Parts: sequence; structure tokens; C-alpha cells
Amino acid sequence: MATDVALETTMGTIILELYNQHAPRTCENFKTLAARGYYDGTIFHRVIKDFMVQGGDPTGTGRGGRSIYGDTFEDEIHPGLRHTGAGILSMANAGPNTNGSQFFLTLAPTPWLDGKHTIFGRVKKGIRVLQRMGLVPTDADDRPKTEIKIIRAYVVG
Amino acid sequence: LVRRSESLLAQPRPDWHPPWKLMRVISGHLGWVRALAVEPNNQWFASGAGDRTIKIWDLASGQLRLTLTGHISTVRGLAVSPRHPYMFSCGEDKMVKCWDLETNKVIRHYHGHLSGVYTLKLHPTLDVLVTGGRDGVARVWDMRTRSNVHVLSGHTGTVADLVCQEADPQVITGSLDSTVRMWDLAAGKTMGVLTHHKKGVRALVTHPTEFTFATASTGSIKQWKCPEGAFMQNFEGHNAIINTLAVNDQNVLFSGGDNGSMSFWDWKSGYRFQSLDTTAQPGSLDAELGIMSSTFDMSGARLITGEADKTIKIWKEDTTATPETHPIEWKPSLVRRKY
Amino acid sequence: MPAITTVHESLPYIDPEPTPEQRAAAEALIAEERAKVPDDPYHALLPPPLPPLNESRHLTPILQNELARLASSPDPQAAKMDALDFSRYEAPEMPSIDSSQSLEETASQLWETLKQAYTAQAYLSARRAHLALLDTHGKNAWLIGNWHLEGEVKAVEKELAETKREIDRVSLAR
Amino acid sequence: GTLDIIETEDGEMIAVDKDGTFFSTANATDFAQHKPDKAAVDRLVADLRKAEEA
Amino acid sequence: MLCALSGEIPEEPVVSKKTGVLFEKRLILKYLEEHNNIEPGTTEELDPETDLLPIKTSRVVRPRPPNFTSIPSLLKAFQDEWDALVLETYTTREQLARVREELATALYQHDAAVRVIARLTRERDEAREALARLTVTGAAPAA
Amino acid sequence: MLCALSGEIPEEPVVSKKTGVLFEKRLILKYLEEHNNIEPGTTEELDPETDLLPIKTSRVVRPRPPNFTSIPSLLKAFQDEWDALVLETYTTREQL
Amino acid sequence: ARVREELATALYQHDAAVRVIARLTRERDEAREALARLTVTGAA
Amino acid sequence: RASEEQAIQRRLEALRAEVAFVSTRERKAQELYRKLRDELEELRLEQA
Amino acid sequence: VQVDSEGKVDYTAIARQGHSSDRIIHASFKDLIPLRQRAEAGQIDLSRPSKEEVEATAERTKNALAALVSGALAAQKPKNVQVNTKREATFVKYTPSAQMGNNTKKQERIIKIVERQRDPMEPPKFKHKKIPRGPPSPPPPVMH
Repeated sequence: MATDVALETTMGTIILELYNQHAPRTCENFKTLAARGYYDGTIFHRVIKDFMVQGGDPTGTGRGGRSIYGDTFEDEIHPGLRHTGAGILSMANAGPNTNGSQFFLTLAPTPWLDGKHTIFGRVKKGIRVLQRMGLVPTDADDRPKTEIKIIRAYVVG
Repeated sequence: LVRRSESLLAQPRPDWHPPWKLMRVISGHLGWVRALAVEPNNQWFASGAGDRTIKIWDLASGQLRLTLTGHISTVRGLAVSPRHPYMFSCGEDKMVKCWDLETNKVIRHYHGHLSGVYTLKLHPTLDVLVTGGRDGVARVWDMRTRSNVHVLSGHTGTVADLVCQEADPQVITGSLDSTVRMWDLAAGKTMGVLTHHKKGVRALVTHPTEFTFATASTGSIKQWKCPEGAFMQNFEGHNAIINTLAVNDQNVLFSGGDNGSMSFWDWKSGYRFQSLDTTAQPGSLDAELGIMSSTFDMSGARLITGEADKTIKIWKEDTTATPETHPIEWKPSLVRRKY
Repeated sequence: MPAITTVHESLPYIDPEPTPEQRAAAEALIAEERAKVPDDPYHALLPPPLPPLNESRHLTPILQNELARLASSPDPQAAKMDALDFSRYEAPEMPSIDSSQSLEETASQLWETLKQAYTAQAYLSARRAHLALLDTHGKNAWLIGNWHLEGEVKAVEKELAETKREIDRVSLAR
Repeated sequence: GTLDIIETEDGEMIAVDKDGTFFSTANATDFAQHKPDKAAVDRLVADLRKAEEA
Repeated sequence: MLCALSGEIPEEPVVSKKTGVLFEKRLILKYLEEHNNIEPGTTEELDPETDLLPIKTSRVVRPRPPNFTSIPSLLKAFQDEWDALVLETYTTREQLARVREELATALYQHDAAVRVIARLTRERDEAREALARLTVTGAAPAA
Repeated sequence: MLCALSGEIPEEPVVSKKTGVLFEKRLILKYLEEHNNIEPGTTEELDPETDLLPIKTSRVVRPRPPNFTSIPSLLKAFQDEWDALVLETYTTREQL
Repeated sequence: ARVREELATALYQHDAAVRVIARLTRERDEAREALARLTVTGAA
Repeated sequence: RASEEQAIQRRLEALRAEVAFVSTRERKAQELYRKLRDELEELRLEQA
Repeated sequence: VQVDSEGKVDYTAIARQGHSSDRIIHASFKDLIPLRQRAEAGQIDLSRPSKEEVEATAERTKNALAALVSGALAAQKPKNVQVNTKREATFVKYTPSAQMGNNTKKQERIIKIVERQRDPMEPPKFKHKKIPRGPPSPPPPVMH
């Protein structure tokens, strides 16, 4: 079964399916952080054309993380899931197991992050929103000149 | 559809103000009186007219203390400094003069306006004077060095009014191109443009205690809230070219209309508690009925108006008036009020 | 308000959690201290005991007798009192008028049966009127009752949530 | 997946919209992606030229 | 809302002018008469004629079940409710007695724990004072 | 029990010190602001801080729902039935 | 309700006293062991 | 929480007193070591 | 293409095009409604700023205008001879990037920058060019 989370962006709506039977702990971390309003009001801090749309920082910098298991938790790479196209939801870290509260939508097939980040979902509905997210002017450090603020992300049901 | 507020508290109930009546009419000027400036100690006031003289009158007696010459065209601005013994005149002859009141002589010139100058304001805390004219430019001048430190450009018509306040927006220029510009004084840049008026903006005023201002063009007065310039309300019912505007410390807006008309409004509610029509000095034409300049004294108890029949009219509020003799005729109407 | 004012140097959030053997040793020491001196039934911290049924200012003598009857039952949860005569409200059958029965006795039995039948008919008419009123106003009555019950449950849940939030805030500060 | 086809209890095909992108193309960011055909553009140019000749 | 005295909807709800607790008027009058004009749960004195303000509102419509549409059914329901109330009062009294006994046992255990903790603290303080004042004497070898 | 203006069950009921009408706190504040501290249905002034007394509900006793199985509800139903029967008997006796 | 509140307060106080007694016993045992080791060793 | 705050204040005062006593003992030991070093230097000067 | 809170295509990117974020631009019908009647509007604070903010703004604006007065006084009457022999050097730590093909990491540089000694007798070197005015700032919507 896949459970749904709704990103209400200032570009459109993104409905994400979440894979409980393949990477559980990341999925209830995402559900608990979304339903609590923690991802309500943050930014999509990094956008790289043909690589990435990455967000989830409470500070909008690249260091914030408030996972429900304390401050961080471990990795859950399952080799059945690999970064294989546009629109895959994965949990991003910095080196070894440092999973906080930053999520990572792959915008293109990136078969070099396998085993380093926890694939735990997929864009189900609204891939055009993510395509328009990728095609934004970003200035120097992959932060867009405009703001791609997230407002709501709910379990719907 | 944009939602409205149905609380019936969006319309303040007007406070009662007594009506105003004519007290005095001072002759002697041989041109239309277009300037007026009460000195900070409320003893004398300064009228500039179309006969290019500046006359200093005692406020209590209406009695001619002095006449100053030196302009060659109509005097449009006048300002007695609260921190310096200086008076500031501008004219239609492109001249911005600083008079030393200890010698009654012009001691400084602020040159650079390409056409006649219509307005002139002293900054309340800084040592700065601000002029605007027919060249579409608000010049910001330093008092000491006579240096034109800012050229405020962006209007496409004659800058007809201007206010200086101690907080941003520090300059507000209304122009005959129907726009109002809110200016940050430190950079010389337009903070905002208001394009709600359809015709040339001729009158501006700021409230003494609230952080709001008012603009006025023909048939329309608009009240705005600083520093974002959000539209607060309309003053409606004065169907004339409005040359002037005078709010009191007791919240009175005075609009004088070029056809000789007058409206006294309550500031908070927008209610017109008085609607008068001035009378011409004998010998005048019907076309010479018009309030061309106005001000309040520092007490707020007298309204000084300079009128196009070359006169000075003092107006007092009626001391024999009570809320029963002049009841407020305002009711909270339930109308869409198509905006 | 609690009357416990004793101060013990305990830091549950700071000091390490004691082992089960240490807890058993502490319990043994507490039991030894309890066996060292007798307990005081007149302690100031202990509240006064409950008064008797006859000494209660709010309990009536009939209520005291009912409480004594309930306490005398071996199962107070299943202690059901004797029901009233509900067989008189049923349909009265035809009495067996014997041939040797007198005319006066048969007339009295018929009058008693007619009175029982009239009482049953009056009860049935009252039940029919109540059923008509129920069919008239039952949706409104059920909606009002459900709304009141939902409001009471929501108020109780809000009070419990506020108490839990206050307890969590106090625990976090401590 | 934006529009949902349901055969209801009355046996009629209903089409409910999750968003409001179908009715008016507000909330539909692909309003820029509409491309008018040759005939409509020719009709518009012909009508403008007819106004010019008038 | 519910009455503080009984936990049900009061027929004549009245609120204290100082405490703000709503209760039935007859129940509040009986409590004031039994406790000498004292509000229940508080040590303050409540005036039954001055400190009580009645609440004027619409009457609460109780939901009438269709089964209790007859006089004998209503009488049986009233008898069952009275028996349930008596059983609940008896169970509450038994639970209060058990809670009082448990509280007395807990108070005795707490006094014992306080005495044992005082003795252990005295022993630990004596040991700490001995260790702190342990002056290192000359460790002479056994000649 | 319901609010005088809102008409629903108030989570924070407040009673007027002059009229005793129960209402919602926000509704009473809005009505006092709109009508210049005037209680609804009364021409006398009502102070928002002094004339409004909040209602506090104590949960010490067990909650009894207002159903037909309640003892006070059964007593009220029996009293109403007895009053109706007495009125019907009086009317029937007068007619007879 | 008063008896239940008093019983809960007494249970919390008893748990705190048990923890304090365990900590005091551990500290006293550590102090006694340190004193015994210092007496046995002699050289500091 | 009230009991824990009172016990934390009392234990902080007791720990401060114990640390002050330990620091006083360390200062006395340092003074004794300095006096012993001075006496040893005086004895070495007298013997030489 | 952005969306607003309730969800519609946001058209305020056209009115705000060419302007900074601190610019106040009225571009919707909501700006034509009085503030008191403007839906989500309860208490409105209509008080002047306090003396602290007033004096802070006075200090900032008078420092900027004092810099302008200094520039205007320098331009109005030059100081006869325009030389300055107090030519204090400025040191710059310059870390080069990779350029013109090769990508080897060059050593970072310490650069001494000194004003050049100018002939006191030299007249102004270049003529003044009369360039026509640039276009104005993008005009706001007309809110009649």
C-alpha cells in the first residue's frame, strides 16, 4: 500500500505516494512531520535543472532537521528502489546516516545516488508542478531567485 | 469576489464638531492669496499673493505688521521655521528664497527649478526644505549649503503638493498627472505610487497624531495609511476642484473648492459635518469666488483662508452650538458602494 | 490540593535510573523501616475516614436501609431488587366462571377483569399517543440529543487535552 | 487522474473534477500551452483586415 | 455544559457570583443548608439569595426512546435507574473506603521511606566527611 | 443550554450580571464592541470585563446524559403525565 | 477524588524517596569502598 | 516538580559546600607542600 | 507561473515586473476597498512611530544627506589644487579561479593597490556627453 501526502506549493499541487513496505521509518517520519504542520511554511531551498528539487528545511538553509526519532536517524536503503527517472521522492543526508527533515525530489534519472539516500516515495499526481519547479531561475548556489514556499502537505484521508 | 466586513464597525460613528462661521476678511493684497504660514508661537501669520508681496499679519488683530518684497512673480510657498528664525518663500519666478527674520532680508537662494515653484515644505526634524514645481521634479535642498541634494523625478506633471514627515515615507508629492508618489528621503527613490485619483492631485495633508495622510483632487478626497499607502477611506460630496485641505488637532478636514466652496469633515468617519460656500469681497466677479490657500493656526481654533477675491478670511467654530442644535445626520447605510 | 510536603533528593531527569536490584534493596530498607515503628492511623496527612450511613448528613434512613440491603447481597453488581406487578398491565383473559360460583362472586370477578382491561386499554391509548408524538418529533429530539452529547464529549475531550498539554509542559520544564 | 469517471448507482457516467483546472484554466498552469489552429488565426487576421478595409 | 452537583443538565441552572459554578437550584440550596451556606468544593461562603444568579435559556429537550412510551415501561425504567443509582453509590462508597485504606498504607510507607532515607543520608554524610578529612598519615614501612 | 446570539452550545459560556443570559465569549465581545457595550436584548449597558461572568464546569461527578432513562427525566415525564391526566379528568368531570 | 489525589501524591513521593534512597545507598557504598581501598593501599 | 526544584536547590547548595571543602583541603595540602619545600630548602642550606 | 493561497493563477508578476520587492504596487481590486471593510482586518494601529524609531530614521537620513552635501560641496567649489599625498595603500587577498583553458590551482595573491600620483596641473581629461534619458520605472496599474 502507498499513502498520500499533498504538497500545496506556490506552483500547483503535488500528490506524493509513500512506500510503507519498502522504507517504513522514513515514511512515518514524513507523515508525522507533514501532519504536524512542520512542513507548513518552509521553502524549497535548492533547485538544480535536470538534477534536483530539494526542500524541507525549517531554516531554509541546508542544516535544519527535526526528525521524529530525536534529531536524526539511520538509513534504510532497499535495493529494490533505485533513482530511475523524474519525480522520485527520496530522503537526503550528508555522508553517513544523518537523516533529518530534508526531502529530495529527483527531476531526472540519476543512477549515482543509489545506496546513499533513502528512496521512500514517488510523485503520484502533478508532475508538471515539479517540471515547472525545475525550470526556475536559480542565482548562484542553486537557491531560486523567487520563492517556492510550501504551504500545506496533508495525508488526505 | 473580494470579501467585505459585515461587522458594522468598519464605519466609525462621527464625533460631533461645531459648525464654523466667518470672523474676518482682510483686504490689502492686490493678488490672489496663495500662501499662508503661521509661525510656531501662534502670534503672526504669513500671506503670499499674486501681487508678489509677502505680508506678515498679527493673528489676534488681523493687523498688517509688515510687507516684504523681492519676488517678481506670484508667491506660492511660505514656511516659518520652528527651529530657525527663517521664513521660506517660493514663487512662480523659479526663486526659492530664505528670509532671515532677524533682519527681514533675503539671505539665501535655492536655485535650480526650471519653472515656477508651487510648494515648499520644511522637514520636521532635519534641516531640509522641499520644493516642487511645473518641471515635474521635487527638489530636496539642504538649508545650510543651498545644495540640491535630491532630485525626485518620476512625475509627468506639475508637482502641486508635497508633505514632509519625520518617518518614511518622508516625502509625499501629489502631481497634476493624477498620481501621488511616496518617497524615501535617504535614497531619493519612489517607495510607492498611488494612481487612484482620476484628475490632478492638488491638495495633501497629514494628520498631527495619526500616521495617516489625505490627498485631494476634483470631486474626491482620499485618506491613506502610512507607510504602505493603504487606502483608508473616501471623503465624498465636494464636487469641485479642491485646492486645499486642513485637518485639526481635533480631527477636522477642511477642503476648499476653487468655485468658492467649503467642506468641513470629521477625519475618522469621513462624515461631512459642514458644507459652506464663501462670499466674495465687494467689487469681485462671480468667477473670483475661490479658496486658493488655507491653514489652521497652531491652536486649531481659527481657520485662515486666502481667497481669489484677494482676501483673508478667518473662521471660528461656533461656541453657541451643541449636539442638539446641530445633530449628526449620519446613519450606517447598507449599500454595496461600487468601488 | 495534596498535603505531601516531604522533600527527597531525587533527580529522575538527571540522576541515573536505579537498577532492579537497587530498587529491591530500597524497598527492603523501606519495609524494614516500616516494621521498625508502628503506623499511625491518626496521621495529619491521612484524611478523615468516611462516616457511617446513619451518621451521614445527606443519606436518608431509607437510603441507609437500601445501602445495607445492597451490602448484605453477596453480589452487589447483580443485586436486582424485586420488580413491581407488571402482569396487571397485560391483556386480561376471560375468567373461568364456574357453574357452582355465585352470581355475586362472578359479577365481582367480571368487574375486576373489566377494570384490569380498562386500565390496559388506557395504557395502550397512552402508548399510542406517545408513539404518535415520537413519530412527530423523533428526528428533532434525536438530533438535539446527539448534538448535546457531542458537545459534552467535545468539551470533555478539550479539557483532557488541555490538562495533558499542561502536564507535558510542566514535565518538559522540570 | 485529475478528472474521475464514476458509474453511479443510477448507471450514468459522471465526471468529477478534483481541482478546478478543467472548467476554467485558472489553476491550470498549462494555459500557456494552448495552440490555436490555422483556421482560427486566419479568421482573426481576416476580421482585423476587414476592419482595416472598413 | 452540566450541573456541578449531579453531572446532568440542570432544570434551573444557577451560577455562583464568586465561583462561577453552575448547578441545579434545589441541589445548591440543599448543599447550602447542609454546609451552612458554604459552596461545595470551596471554603468560601455562598449566599443562596445574593451570590446565586439564575441562567435563563431555552429548555433542554431530552431524547425520548420509543420503548419507554408506556406508563408501566416508564415505571420499570425508573425502578431500574433507581437500582443502578443505589448500586453505583454502594460501589463508590466501597471504592472510597479502599482508596482511603490504600492512602493510609502509602502514607505509612512514605514515612518509612523518609526515615530510611534520613538514616542513609546521615551514613553517607558521615562517610563523606571521613573521606574528605582523611589526612594522609606517614605510611611507615613495617620494620 | 445554548448561546443567546450564536444559538449553539458554547465551549466558553458567559452570563450577564444584569440579565443572566448565557452566551459565547467571542459573540458577547463582538456584540459589546458593535453595540458599544450593550447587552443583546437589553437597553442597559453591560461591561465586558465586569458584567460578564465566565461559566466553569466541574467534572467531579460522573456525567449523566439527558436521555429518557435519567431519574430526573423520568420524574419530569411522570409529573407531566400526571398533570395532563389531572387536566383531562377535570375537563371530563366538568363535561359530565 | 481527594483521596485519589493524595494517593497519587504519596505514590510519587514514595517513588522519589526510593530513587533518593537508591542513590544515597550507591554513594555510601562507593564512599565505603573508596575508604577501604585507601586503607588497603596507603600510597597515594 | 516542586519537590524536585527544592531538592535540586538543596543538592546544589550541598554540592557547593562539599566542593568548597574539597578546595579548602586542596589549598591546605598545597600550603603544606610549599612549607615542606621551604623547610627542605632551609635544611639543605643549613647542611651545606 | 505561481498560484495564490486559495489557488488561482497569480497575475501580480506582471505589475511587479521590473520592480524590487520593497516597492509598493497596488494591482488588485482588494486595494480599492477601505481598510476597515477589507475582510481580514480587525484592529488597525494608526499611531505615529515612537521617538526611538523617529530619531533612528533621522540619523540614517541625515547621514545620507550629509554625504550628499559633502559631494555637492566638493563639486561646487574645487579646492584649487586637487592632489593628495597621503596615498595609503590598500591590500587585497585575491584567490584566482580557473580560466583560459588550464585548470591548475594557481597560488593566491596579495595585491597592493595604491592611488596613482596625478599631475596637479592636468585639466579634466574627457568631454561631457549628452546622452538622452533612459526609460522610466515600470508604471503602476491605474487604479481608477
